[PDB]
This record gives sequence, C-alpha cells and structure tokens, in this order.
Amino acid sequence: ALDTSIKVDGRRLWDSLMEVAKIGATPKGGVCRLALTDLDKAARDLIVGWAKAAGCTVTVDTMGNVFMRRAGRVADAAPVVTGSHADSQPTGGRFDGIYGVLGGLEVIRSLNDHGIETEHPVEVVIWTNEEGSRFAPAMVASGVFAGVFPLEYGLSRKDVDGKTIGEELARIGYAGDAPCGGRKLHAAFELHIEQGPILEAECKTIGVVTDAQGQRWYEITFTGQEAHAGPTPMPRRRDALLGASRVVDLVNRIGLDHAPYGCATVGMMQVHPNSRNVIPGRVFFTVDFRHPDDAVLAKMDAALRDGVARIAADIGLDTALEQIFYYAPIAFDSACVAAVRAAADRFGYSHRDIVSGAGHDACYLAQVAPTSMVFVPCIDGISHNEIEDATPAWIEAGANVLLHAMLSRACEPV
Amino acid sequence: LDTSIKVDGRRLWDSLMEVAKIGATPKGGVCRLALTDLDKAARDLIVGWAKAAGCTVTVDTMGNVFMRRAGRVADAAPVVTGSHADSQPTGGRFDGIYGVLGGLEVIRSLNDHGIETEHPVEVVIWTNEEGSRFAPAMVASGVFAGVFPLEYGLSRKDVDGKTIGEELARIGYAGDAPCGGRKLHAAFELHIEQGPILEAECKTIGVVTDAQGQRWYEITFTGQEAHAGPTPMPRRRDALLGASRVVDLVNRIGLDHAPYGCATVGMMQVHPNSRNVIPGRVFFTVDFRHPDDAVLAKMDAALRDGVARIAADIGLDTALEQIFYYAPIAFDSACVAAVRAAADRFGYSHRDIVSGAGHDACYLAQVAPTSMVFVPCIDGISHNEIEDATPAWIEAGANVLLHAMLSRACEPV
Ligand SMILES: [Zn+2]
Ligand SMILES: [Zn+2]
Ligand SMILES: [Zn+2]
Ligand SMILES: [Zn+2]
Repeated sequence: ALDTSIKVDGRRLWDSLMEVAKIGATPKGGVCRLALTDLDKAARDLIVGWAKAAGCTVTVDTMGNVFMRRAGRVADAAPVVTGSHADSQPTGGRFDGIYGVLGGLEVIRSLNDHGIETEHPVEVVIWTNEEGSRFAPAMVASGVFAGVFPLEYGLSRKDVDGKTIGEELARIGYAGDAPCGGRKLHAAFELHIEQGPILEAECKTIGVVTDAQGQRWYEITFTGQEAHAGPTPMPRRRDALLGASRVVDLVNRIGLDHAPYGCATVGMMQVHPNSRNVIPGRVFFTVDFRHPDDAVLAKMDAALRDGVARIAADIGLDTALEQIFYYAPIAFDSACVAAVRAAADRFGYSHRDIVSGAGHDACYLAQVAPTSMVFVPCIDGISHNEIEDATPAWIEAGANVLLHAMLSRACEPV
Repeated sequence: LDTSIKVDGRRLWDSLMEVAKIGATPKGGVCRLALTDLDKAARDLIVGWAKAAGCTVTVDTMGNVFMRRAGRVADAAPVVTGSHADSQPTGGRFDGIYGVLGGLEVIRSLNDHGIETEHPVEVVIWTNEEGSRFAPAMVASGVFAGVFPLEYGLSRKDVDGKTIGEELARIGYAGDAPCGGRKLHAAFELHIEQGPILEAECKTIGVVTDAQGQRWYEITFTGQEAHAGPTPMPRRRDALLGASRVVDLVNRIGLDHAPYGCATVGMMQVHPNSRNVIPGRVFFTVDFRHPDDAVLAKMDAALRDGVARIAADIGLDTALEQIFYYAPIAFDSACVAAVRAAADRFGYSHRDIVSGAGHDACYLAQVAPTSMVFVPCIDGISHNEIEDATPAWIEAGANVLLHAMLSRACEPV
C-alpha cells in the first residue's frame, strides 16, 4: 500500500508542459489558445502524435473530443479514462486543463516504462471547448458525451463572429467520425490545478476532490435608446450602459450576500454603439453565478432576475435575459475519492478534502461513470491569468496520485 | 421684409436625401465615420457639386475643404459657413450634413438670383467633427482656430491605431493649404438643434447665442484578471466593478447639476472580456457638459474624487486623462442680431437658445465674429438613426442662413 516504485517521470511531464506552453505563448508568459483556433489544432496534433508514439490508438468523436487509448488485457473491457482540456482563456495559464491532459499522457508513458499490463484499457481524453469562452457555455462537449446536451446543440454554439463549433471542428480537421458518448466507462479521474488558494495556503500537496460546486450562467441584453450625450435631457434618457453597470454592481452584491461560498461575476460586456458622445442604446453582458448548495444558487438566480427587472423598469430598458447554462453541485464517486486519497497516502503526500470551485469535464462524466478528481495547488491560487503557476513538486505529485488511482481501478478484474 | 431672395427648398432637401445614401443604414440613418472611404465619397460628391456651381476648392493640412464663391473684392476676407459631413456610427441624416448642404444651397441661390457679394463666400467641410472615430471632437476647426497644434490634430488615433494624418493621405485629403491663418470676416453655422426645445415650443428658428462647455475624459482601471469561480470574492480586484461604479457616479454627477448638467459614459472596452474571467482592465470615457464653467469645474472635481475613492476601495490602478475641454462661449452679438433679423425678415417664429452640442463654430468664434442658426428636430433626437427634420424646417433655416450671410458679405470692404 506504500510501494512507490511505480511512479511518474516528473521531468518528462514538466518538459511536456513547457513544450505545449509554447503553443499560443503570450509575452506575459501565459497561453492564449482559444478552442478550435489553429493554435488549439496544433496542441491537439502534437499530443495525438505523442500518444501514438506511446502505443495509443486514437479516435475523434463528433464533438472533436480526442480519445487516446492504451489497450488492456481484456479487449472489450470498459476503459478507465482520464483527461482534461487543451484550450485556454485569452488570459490563460500554462497549467489549467493542459496539466490533466499531459498528466494522462505521462501515466501512459509510465505504464509503458514499467511494463504494466492493465485489465481495463486506459484512455486519455482531450475534451473540446471546455472553457466556454469563445463559444459558450463551458463543458459542452463532455456534456454531449454524458447525455446532458444533444449533439446538435453542441455543434451550433457560436463565437462572437457567428462561427459555430461544428464549422470550426471541420476547419481544423477534428470533425470526428465516432459517436459522441454511448460507451460505458469503468471509471474516470481528472487531474487539475486547484485554481484557488486553499491547498497552497494550508501546505497541502494533494486535494482529494469530493464535490464540485454548481453554476448558473446568463446572457442579458438591455435595449434603451441611443441619443446625443449632450442635449438629451438627463431625466428622459434610456441609457443601457447605466442599466448594465447597475447590474454589475448588483451581481457583486449578490455574490457577497451569499458569503462565504457564493461566487458572482460579470466578465463579458459589449456596448453599442460604443461611441463616447452617444448614450449607449444596447448593452450585452454575461452573469456567472456559483455556489456549492443548489438552493442557495437558486436564491441567487431569483435575486438576479428580480433586481434586473427593477433596474430596467426604473430606467425604461427592454430586457432579454437567458440562463444559458446550469448544473447542480455534484458529489464525486466515493470509491474514486477513496482511491485518490489512498494514492496520496501511498506516497506520503499531505492532503485534504476539497470542493472544486471551477467546472470540469469530470463534472459531466460523474453523471455517467464513477468519477472523481485530483487537485494540486497553484501559486497564490490564481488562474485565468497568464501568471498562473505551479511548482515541479506539485506537478509530479498530482501525476503520481493520478497514476495510482487509475491503476487501482484499471487493474480490477473484469 | 423683402423675401424675394430665398432658397430652393426642394433642391436642398433632395441634396440631403442624395447624400444620405452614402453610408445609409437599414434603420434609415447614416454610418459614415470620418476619413473612411464613405466619408471620402461624400466629400468627393459635395466638392463636385461645388465646382459645378462655380466654386474654387482648396483643402488644408487637416483635410478641411474650402469651397469658395468669389466676391467683388478679390482679396477681401470671406464670410464662411459650413459644418461636417462625417457622422456617428448611429448617425442621422441631418447632423452636420445639413449645414454643409445648406451652405451649398446658399451658393446656388446666390447664383440663381445673380447676386454679387462684396466679400467672397465660402462653404467649409470640417474634418472629423464628431470625435468618435478619432477623439476628441472638433479638432480640425480647433487647429484652424489656433487652439491645437497641427501635429496634435494629425496624430489623433482610432481604435486600430490609425492616425488622422495617415487617413487624410489615404483618402486624398491631405491638402496643401495651411490650416488656419486666413482672416475670416464672419462665420455662421446652420445645424439641427439636437434637442427638443424648438419643436416643443413651436419655434421655427433657434437664434443661437451661446454654446455650453464640455470636458471629456479617458479612464483606464487596472485590476487583476482571475478566475470567476474560485477567486475568493473579498480579494478580487475587478476593473469592471470599478468602471460600472463610475458609470453610476457620472450619471449622479450629471443629475446633481440639474436641469442643465449633462453626463455620459458612452464608450467602454473590457479586457479580456471573457465571461468566466474577472475583468483585469477596463477603458471607458466620460462626457461632461454644462453652460456654466464653474459648475462644469465642480463636475470635474467630483469625478476625480469619486474615481479615486472607487479605485481605492477595490484596489485598482487609475489612468485618468482629461482629453478635451473648452469653456462655454458666447457668440458674436452682431452675428446673433443678423440671424435674428433674418428670421424676422421671413416672419419665422424664433427664440434665443444655447447649443447643447459642440460645433466647429464654437472654435471659429475664437478667431472671427461667429454665430449659429438652429432648426428643430423631431422629438429632439440626434445621434440616433431616426434623427429627422421637416422640409419646412430645413428650408427655413437655410433662408435665415442665406440672409445672415448676405447681410455680412455685402458690407463694403
Ligand atoms: Zn480547466
Ligand atoms: Zn479555465
Ligand atoms: Zn454636428
Ligand atoms: Zn454629432
């Protein structure tokens, strides 16, 4: 239970992270590699090539998810899968998502290095457009896989220029032939940086992820009337940016009113016509709500809808409000969680139970297969900023835990 | 009260409908930003009309276009009129272009009636008056009037980094004439009111006596982009939260100086503008106006104090620049009286009025006797594609412009 002779090559994994970090590297040392751009294509191509060199067979499904499979002893056994996303935010870091993909690749290579045959096949997956930034919402491709969304929904999500996921998959050559979903998975694990400050602040090397908080995302367009910034008398103006700005403040208030765990953000805003001497006549913006308790998240939802109506009524704005994304907080599989904890104890790593504050493809996999996650810390807990960072020690430790948690389940007899 | 010398209202209205085709939008407005190919097309068309009406044409270093109808005295200083042909992105069919085409109609009407003036008469197109694509407004007439150095006018940049100077060269309006320097005998600008007063009070003509002051600002808040989820709420430095609080503050400052205070945030750029990233940088603009310079200065102080307080509470870095300021200005009393007498000549109803917008005439007033003629606009709406005016209003303002110009252009040298 403490045999540590089977372990990852930490430098090989770290160097693979530094190598993929070049694809979309930014001057501040981060990654700008939006989903289904040519840069996303190059990271996929590169990793697929590495996986094939490590003896994997590769398939690509209709949402562009990439499955890199290492055969097991039992040909038709359900796989133990791991993986994450290769796409990033525009202000993305070198570790969000890509660590889980490359950690999976390192598990494959380490099984080869040690000559280990597993009972179940093992797979590493790249999930498409996990961030939900260029096309919204997040996690749609694993949502299709898990049966939450129909394929036609995933393919029709659009970017700000009207390009669909389906068009861009075809453009970069990842409009795959395999069905999206359907296959039974034996178990799933995703390795990820925490994206918050807890593990680092508490000197814990491993986060044993037990739950993932829920989220609700919205799109709101206020319509008022564009008019002259000068001789339009102040009381009769219908300023859509005044309305949107008041909702930005309301959204923050709603976050703070559900402390300590409420999260609330307006991250995206488009003003029309955006001319300095024209009262804005139309403003589009997003709302991001999260809480670990479904009832509290629903309370935040009701408070937003009520407050938005009040703000629009006071100014005289028309409101188009859509909740474009919702999933309830989810508990990960107890046996998977135990396997992650057991793997941390095997190596003597410090650990604590933790709730994921971000969404991950694993949150949707948990609906169809026994799933949990492995966290490592990140420096100052920052993510979605180009200074996102992790130490070599953390990177290696998380991959050792992933390796043994996966081994534990993939060696169960069929 | 002799009204035999009057404009051709149909010819002027038709000219407005023709130019409105250049940049026409689905909503029935005009999207013809300064120094685009569409701005070039409107300039080219109007210049060709002016030359066919017997004008000689010059272009100065800021791209201002001077279409000149000679007078009896070859070297007398001109009586000038004119406005801008560029529009807002949500522009109407009358803002600016009416004063240009009204000037052209004056020239054609002088030709129709065989009138020789003592002073030459000129119609002018002033470059980039709106200050939307390149900011601030009125920079080309400001250069002309000696308010801004030429190199400042030429170096104003759009959101893609293109300068006025390079776009002038690109559309062929980097002219050879010096910008400013010529003495002007008098100047008049015809313009729609852009507010509701003249229509609401059933007055055909606004005798513009003053133009209110303005201060424009650019502000960038810098915080820290971070995850919209697991970044703990109390430690966030959200630049859009800060900017949004300033939008509300700006509105409050405007309302604190009712009824004449004007305050607007019209432009904002969020970075990185991703829905699950706390905004780390936000650029936005502030537009302040008031007819009283001391009140406008109070608005400035309240903005600077409030911005600093908002930034200090969140933990944001602030770059704040006032990029534009001119004090309220009173137009020339004799020009104002000429406009009033022209209204009375035709029996038009009128009232004195203060311009709520800026116009090139505001800067011309610093170097020559200047005033303005207003006509109403429907529902007082401007900078919206539904901006509208009746044919009666358009014709009446041009008749007043014609005789106010004639009154000054026929003064012996
Ligand atoms: Zn991620
Ligand atoms: Zn992310
Ligand atoms: Zn104008
Ligand atoms: Zn205007």
